[PDB]
Amino acid sequence: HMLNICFVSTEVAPYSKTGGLGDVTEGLPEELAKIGHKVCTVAPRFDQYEDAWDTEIIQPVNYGQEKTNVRYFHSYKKGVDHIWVDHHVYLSKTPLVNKKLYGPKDSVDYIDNVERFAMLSQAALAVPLLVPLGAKGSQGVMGENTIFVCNDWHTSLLPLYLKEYYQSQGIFVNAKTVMLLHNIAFQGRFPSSKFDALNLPAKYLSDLSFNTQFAPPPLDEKTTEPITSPEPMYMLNWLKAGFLNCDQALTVSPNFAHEVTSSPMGGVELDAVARDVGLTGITNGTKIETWNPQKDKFILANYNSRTINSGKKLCKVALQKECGLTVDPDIPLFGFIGRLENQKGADVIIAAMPKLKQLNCQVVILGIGSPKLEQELESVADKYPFAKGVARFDSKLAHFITAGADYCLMPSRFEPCGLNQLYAMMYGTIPVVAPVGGLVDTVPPQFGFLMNKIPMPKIPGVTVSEELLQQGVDAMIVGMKKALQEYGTPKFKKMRLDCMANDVSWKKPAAKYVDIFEQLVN
Ligand SMILES: C[C@H]1O[C@H](O[C@H]2[C@H](O)[C@@H](O)[C@@H](O[C@H]3[C@H](O)[C@@H](O)[C@H](O)O[C@@H]3CO)O[C@@H]2CO)[C@H](O)[C@@H](O)[C@@H]1N[C@H]1C=C(CO)[C@@H](O)[C@H](O)[C@H]1O
Ligand SMILES: Nc1ncnc2c1ncn2[C@@H]1O[C@H](COP(=O)(O)OP(=O)(O)O)[C@@H](O)[C@H]1O
Repeated sequence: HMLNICFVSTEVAPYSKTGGLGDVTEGLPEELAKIGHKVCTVAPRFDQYEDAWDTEIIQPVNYGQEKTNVRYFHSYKKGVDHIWVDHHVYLSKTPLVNKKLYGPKDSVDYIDNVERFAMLSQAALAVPLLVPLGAKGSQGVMGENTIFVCNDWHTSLLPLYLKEYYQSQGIFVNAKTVMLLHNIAFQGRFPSSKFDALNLPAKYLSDLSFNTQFAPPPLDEKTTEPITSPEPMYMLNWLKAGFLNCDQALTVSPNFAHEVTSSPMGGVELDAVARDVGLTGITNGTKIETWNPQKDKFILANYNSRTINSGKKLCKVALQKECGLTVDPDIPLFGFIGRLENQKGADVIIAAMPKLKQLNCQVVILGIGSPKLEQELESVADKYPFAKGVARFDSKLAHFITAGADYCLMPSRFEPCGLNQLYAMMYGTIPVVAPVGGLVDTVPPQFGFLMNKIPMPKIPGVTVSEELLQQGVDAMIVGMKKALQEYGTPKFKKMRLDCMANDVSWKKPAAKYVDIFEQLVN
């Protein structure tokens, strides 16, 4: 019958979000509540969310070696309890709303992320014991028969604290932990000198231990250059410890799970740990409410599969005009939306421009990240009239692109699942994607086209060489040409309808989570 599920993360859309993590922790818990399970999320109170009330509960926790208290705020929406951990170090980092969750600059992290996120894991464990759930806390607390779902490296110490602080005294004796991995590139690698700040005994030292040549940039809150080394140096790795201490490790697509366990490249050095522990993938779904052509509240014309020829053409012409491009619904249009970071291959699209004019297509690119990627992005229209770059976070334009574009272009170098392609398919927009991770799972040949592989930099941190960049360009264009060969044909029309008929909701994947959860507690 009824499961008790407590999701712990740094992000819960629409309150806090830097990407897909927030969308999953919004959508999956809502679907689980819909099925009838008791579900809550726990995350930091980064802003004074209007629908959240102070519960008046205070809980002592450690902020590094300092003893401190958190307060818990509580909101309730669509059958899900959202618990927010309140502390000066979460709220007062910036007056700006839903910005700078992980650091002040783009790639730069707060020095004190160790203390901040260790404190989150400690604070979350008390929630099932203390916070009354339901509409206005009428349902009482979740209790000890709880499954903690730890999302990504930020919460990966929770299983250690569960054992050390609770189960060692006979509390939560039957509670379970699930490590839900969204992205293996970030693992909570910290210097070993930060061990004392965790307030854990030495019995967990071996699980935390790690050797590598690739450290993140040093904890000085400005330096952006990662520390590569000729020698392999000793450090801590939170995600490793999380894998070794959880009851089960999951991730966000079967093919990504395969990649992680199959090689040091795919698992970013945690492949053997993932193999040892076992790692299963479940492809993300998505919510339909905000993203569907029938009810979309931003685009110029709503449509469904029957009226796609009318409404989508109008959206296309609207996108074209909005971007300063020649208005003509017969020119195939490619749209990119994503972080301007190595993972997503925005640098490949920009570098591909000289070769792209030959294809007789339009390209629209929307993203934020590196100052000089953003500067390059905005300059693209000058040299290339068929293309347009916009360096902003802009939901309205994202909606215009998803509806108006013929193709959704994702030249990712790695992609645990991806969300753009799911949205795109619901709008009848055809994905053209890199053959990596969950893009392989979500875009079979009936729905879209695969590129050749976009090659990674020879080592992390190292800016990709002009050599490998150009291989990516060629690899992307192979995929685009495959797609353009069918553009405008009866097969094109059919592929759009097949995309729109493709069910990408949380219904099926949520059911798979429930099966895994039921096995853990029985
Ligand atoms: C979009 C992405 O958001 C989250 O990733 C965070 C990192 O967790 C956080 O540490 C920070 O990363 C910086 C890092 O700390 C720093 O040392 C390094 O030099 O620069 C990094 C900045 O790029 O910020 C990022 C971005 O906000 C989540 O942890 C990720 O899971 C999430 N992406 C995932 C999520 C999903 C949803 O399931 C997948 O669909 C998607 O394929 C995958 O990319
Ligand atoms: N500049 C932007 N403006 C608006 N939305 C964006 C922008 N960049 C990314 N997004 C949205 O953020 C989400 C990113 O999710 P996903 O595709 O899983 O990539 P990530 O790896 O960043 O999580 C998508 O839903 C995408 O539509």
